Amino acid sequence: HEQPYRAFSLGFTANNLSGNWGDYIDRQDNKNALMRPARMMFTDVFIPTTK
Amino acid sequence: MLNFIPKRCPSVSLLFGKRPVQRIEVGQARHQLEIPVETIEKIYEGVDSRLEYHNKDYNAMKWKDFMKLKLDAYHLLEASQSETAAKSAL
Amino acid sequence: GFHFQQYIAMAGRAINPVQWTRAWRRMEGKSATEVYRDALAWTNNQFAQISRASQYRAWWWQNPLGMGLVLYGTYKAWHMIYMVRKQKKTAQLVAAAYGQGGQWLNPVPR
Amino acid sequence: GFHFQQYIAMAGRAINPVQWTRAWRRMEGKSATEVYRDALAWTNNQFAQISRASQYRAWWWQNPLGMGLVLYGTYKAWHMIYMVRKQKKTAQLVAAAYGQGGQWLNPVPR
Amino acid sequence: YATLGSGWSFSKVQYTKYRITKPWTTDTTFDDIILSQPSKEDFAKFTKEAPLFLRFLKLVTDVEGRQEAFIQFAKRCENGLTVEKDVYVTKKELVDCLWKNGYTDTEINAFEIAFPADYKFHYPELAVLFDLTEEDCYKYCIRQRAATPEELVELKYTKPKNLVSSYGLCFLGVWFGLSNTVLSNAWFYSKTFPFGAVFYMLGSYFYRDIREKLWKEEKSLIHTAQENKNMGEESVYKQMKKYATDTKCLDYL
Ligand SMILES: CCCCCCCCCCCCCCCCCC(=O)OC[C@H](COP(=O)([O-])OCC(O)COP(=O)([O-])OC[C@@H](COC(=O)CCCCCCCCCCCCCCCCC)OC(=O)CCCCCCCCCCCCCCCCC)OC(=O)CCCCCCCCCCCCCCCCC
Ligand SMILES: CCCCCCCCCCCCCCCCCC(=O)OC[C@H](COP(=O)([O-])OCC(O)COP(=O)([O-])OC[C@@H](COC(=O)CCCCCCCCCCCCCCCCC)OC(=O)CCCCCCCCCCCCCCCCC)OC(=O)CCCCCCCCCCCCCCCCC
Ligand SMILES: CCCCCCCCCCCCCCCCCC(=O)OC[C@H](COP(=O)([O-])OCC(O)COP(=O)([O-])OC[C@@H](COC(=O)CCCCCCCCCCCCCCCCC)OC(=O)CCCCCCCCCCCCCCCCC)OC(=O)CCCCCCCCCCCCCCCCC
Ligand SMILES: CCCCCCCCCCCCCCCCCC(=O)OC[C@H](COP(=O)([O-])OCC(O)COP(=O)([O-])OC[C@@H](COC(=O)CCCCCCCCCCCCCCCCC)OC(=O)CCCCCCCCCCCCCCCCC)OC(=O)CCCCCCCCCCCCCCCCC
Ligand SMILES: CCCCCCCCCCCCO[C@@H]1O[C@H](CO)[C@@H](O[C@H]2O[C@H](CO)[C@@H](O)[C@H](O)[C@H]2O)[C@H](O)[C@H]1O
Repeated sequence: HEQPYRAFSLGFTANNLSGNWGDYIDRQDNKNALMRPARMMFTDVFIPTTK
Repeated sequence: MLNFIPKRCPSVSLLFGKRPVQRIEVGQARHQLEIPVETIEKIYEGVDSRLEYHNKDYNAMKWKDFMKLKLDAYHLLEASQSETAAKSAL
Repeated sequence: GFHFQQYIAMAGRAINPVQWTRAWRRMEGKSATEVYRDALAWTNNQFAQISRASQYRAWWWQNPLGMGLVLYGTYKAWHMIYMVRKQKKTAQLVAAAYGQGGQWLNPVPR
Repeated sequence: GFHFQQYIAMAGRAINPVQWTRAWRRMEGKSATEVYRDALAWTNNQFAQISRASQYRAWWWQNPLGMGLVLYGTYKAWHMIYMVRKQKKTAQLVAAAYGQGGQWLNPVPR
Repeated sequence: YATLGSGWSFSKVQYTKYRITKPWTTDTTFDDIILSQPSKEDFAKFTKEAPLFLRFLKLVTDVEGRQEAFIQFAKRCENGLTVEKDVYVTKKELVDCLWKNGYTDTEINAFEIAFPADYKFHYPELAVLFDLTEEDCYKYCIRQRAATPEELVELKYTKPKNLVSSYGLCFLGVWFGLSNTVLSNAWFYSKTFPFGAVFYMLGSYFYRDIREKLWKEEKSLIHTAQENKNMGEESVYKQMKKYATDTKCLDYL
């Protein structure tokens, strides 16, 4: 009753349960290994790196 | 029948009262019937001008008169359907 | 649906500043009720044109789904033009404030 | 241009294997000259239909640029479907063999 | 807009993949009257030949007793009558109006023998022939043309408008709408294209079955209404015919 809750998002279009973004310090990729090379395909907008 | 009386203005019903007679086709066989324009004009005394429908070309009668008309029609029809009907309307 | 080109032209005239002065002059001796009624009447005229002419006429875009496809296309255009643009801006904002994905971070552990 | 849907359907039938057996049976007692003449005649029939019917008839896609826009669209579709795909493959190949931009590197200095 | 017309025919249309084509004209353009909402100046004008109508007009005026109108109209109309092209009433419609409004069989037969079957009367002709106002005749012609709006009307050609601003706005639209990964999304390929393509294929394959299954009830209702109307009218007519001979009692008495 003193520990805090994680945000909840669920719908036919999007959710926040298929992944975990981590904490503010210890972050992690929300997408799993098989679809990380195709992250672009899971976005409405994508701004690439500068290299 | 509906309570839709055509406006007798020439922009709607061209040549309404230019002659003293009206004509209509009746039924599937389209029998001809002629009616005096005065008998017709008797309707536009009960017509109400506040109401206008169907592109503002048809007014509506007052319910009293319209239902009297419907009742006369219904009486004639049920007399036609019946066999003990009076041989005269006197 | 119909008159999309006319709608684009209306938007163009609206953004043109000279038309702002023209409208300022036209608004002399005019009421908000009159303006609202005129706009509502214009919209009703459009929808009534559709309802009447769909019974006998077919546009160049007619398809086995009818006006449903044109309406979906209008919606999708609105989406990609406005909502995805706002999403891009919000994404850059979140990435500058918290880092990418900062709005979905878990609460600080206790 | 015309009959794009029929062309898609022809491609589908061509890829269907059962049609391969059907064509194998149809090729009994047939010559390469006959096959070539039939294909050439089909293409000529398409282009002749266009030349004749453009004089009096207008398709749903008619526009102030006419069939030029449909032909440009065919070209652009071919480009994006085939050539850009080949470019993607070549890009990955070059990036695995030399690194990104490896085909534009300057010669080794002397 | 209201559905004008005196017809009980339940009519639906099927579309083709070809557009409507009209003869080339450098000054006119064909459009739908209800979608254009044209005005008298937007309508296109042309010259019509008088004599065939002026003869009948002279006859009618000599019968009615107004020759000043004929003289004025003829001096106005010489070298052809310049009038709006697609504002007219057909001979059949005019004959129906005359008959239902009580013009004699002699006059109707005169009309029939005088004018061809495909003749088209315009509002100035109607006004000068029936001693009415050209405004009212114009409105009547417009209503009768809207009753048959499948036929396109001929307007004056006008160049497009606001092309530069429209180009600017369309560039803005593409610049903001295609700078994204929407048309390459997993959502696109998994939901938008499959669902849309399946709907399109089902609609193309059952286009007519659906329409018929929907229109069955409306067709039945229209049939029922027409049958009821006919039977009631016939019954009332025959009963009034039966009772038509109840007035001679007085003149017998
Ligand atoms: C510990 C245990 C815990 C266990 C778990 C416990 C769980 C918690 C407790 C639960 C307790 C139970 C509570 C109940 C459950 C809660 C459910 C809930 O709250 O929802 C949350 C959840 C959302 O919450 P969320 O956190 O916000 O999620 C992220 C967002 O949703 C993300 O948004 P987005 O980015 O994905 O965008 C979505 C977009 C989606 O927008 C659209 O989909 C619209 C697309 C329209 C395209 C065509 C439009 C054409 C119209 C043209 C108009 C004229 C031209 C005008 C031009 C401008 C307009 C285009 O926007 C909208 O959603 C708009 C919605 C508002 C409008 C609704 C319209 C309803 C109309 C209905 C029509 C009915 C017709 C009946 C006819 C029958 C047939 C005869 O619900 C959802 O799943 C969202 C999607 C809902 C689906 C709506 C789809 C409507 C589509 C209507 C189409 C009509 C067309 C008909 C055609 C057929 C006839 C031809
Ligand atoms: C790029 C596409 C992707 C867009 C972003 C992704 C969005 C996805 C969602 C899609 C949602 C669609 C919205 C559906 C709602 C309904 C829209 C509708 O039906 O009315 C539209 C509207 C038609 O208005 P309307 O109310 O039906 O009245 C028709 C008039 O009476 C005139 O009567 P008419 O008989 O003379 O002609 C009727 C109609 C005829 O429309 C047709 O039937 C199409 C004719 C060709 C058949 C093949 C079409 C596809 C391939 C060729 C066209 C490529 C462009 C893609 C066009 C997509 C629409 C089909 O006219 C047109 O619509 C002309 C459209 C073609 C304009 C070509 C401009 C070329 C500049 C761009 C460079 C070339 C393309 C680059 C590659 C793009 C590849 C994606 O079309 C307009 O855009 C009006 C333009 C006004 C002048 C603006 C100044 C010039 C700027 C030119 C661009 C105009 C914006 C178009 C952007 C696309 C080109 C970048
Ligand atoms: C995604 C677009 C971007 C593409 C990639 C970028 C490429 C850029 C370069 C563009 C180059 C264009 C090529 C020009 C060459 C000429 C092509 C041509 O004129 O003939 C095309 C051809 C018409 O053949 P036709 O020889 O003229 O004979 C017509 C028939 O007699 C039938 O006669 P009818 O009177 O019944 O109908 C005539 C015509 C009527 O066409 C129209 O007038 C259009 C009607 C609506 C007006 C507004 C159009 C734009 C907004 C709504 C449509 C969104 C899709 C974009 C369509 C672009 C083309 C206008 O029919 C159609 O063409 C149907 C096209 C609409 C199919 C909708 C399928 C929905 C699935 C996708 C999900 C929804 C869209 C997602 C968002 C996409 C946003 C970009 O159209 C076809 O695709 C045939 C489909 C055959 C069935 C295939 C199985 C179903 C699969 C559905 C997809 C079919 C492929 C379309 C891909 C686009 C949707 C993903
Ligand atoms: C808070 C921080 C932010 C604050 C800053 C805000 C910044 C705002 C900037 C101002 C612009 C606002 C957005 C609207 C833009 C105009 C769009 C437009 O109307 O175009 C459609 C316009 C109309 O053509 P259409 O739509 O196809 O058909 C309609 C007919 O044309 C028929 O059209 P019409 O009859 O309706 O009018 C015709 C008019 C069309 O000419 C125009 O394009 C109108 C441009 C007027 C701009 C005025 C800006 C006012 C705000 C800034 C204040 C500056 C002080 C000057 C004050 C004005 C007194 C001189 O003129 C002509 O076509 C030639 C005849 C000349 C007759 C006299 C015209 C002047 C009238 C007297 C001034 C009226 C002032 C009204 C009071 C405003 C009170 C708010 O055609 C054009 O596209 C013209 C060319 C587009 C203009 C740009 C040319 C390329 C140069 C690009 C700039 C360089 C790139 C940027 C880099 C800059 C680095 C520094
Ligand atoms: C209320 C329940 C009903 C509504 C269901 C709502 C949507 C369900 C979410 C998608 C289910 C599949 O989700 C899929 O499996 C798990 C989800 O944690 C994720 O998998 C990831 O997290 C799990 C942790 O358990 C790891 O073991 C795994 O190595 C990692 O890849 C995937 O990234 C996701 O793609």
